[PDB]
Amino acid sequence: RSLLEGEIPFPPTSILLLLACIFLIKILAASALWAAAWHGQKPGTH
Repeated sequence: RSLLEGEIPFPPTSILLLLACIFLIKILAASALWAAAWHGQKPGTH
């Protein structure tokens, strides 16, 4: 008896997913650039 799993989500939803995406890429990107620069910006060793 777990009716909580058989209920449909309210028809609104998709816009919420878009908000998640903006949060996601914003983190994964900013952290990465901050790292490589913090060691050396534009490293040489060509």
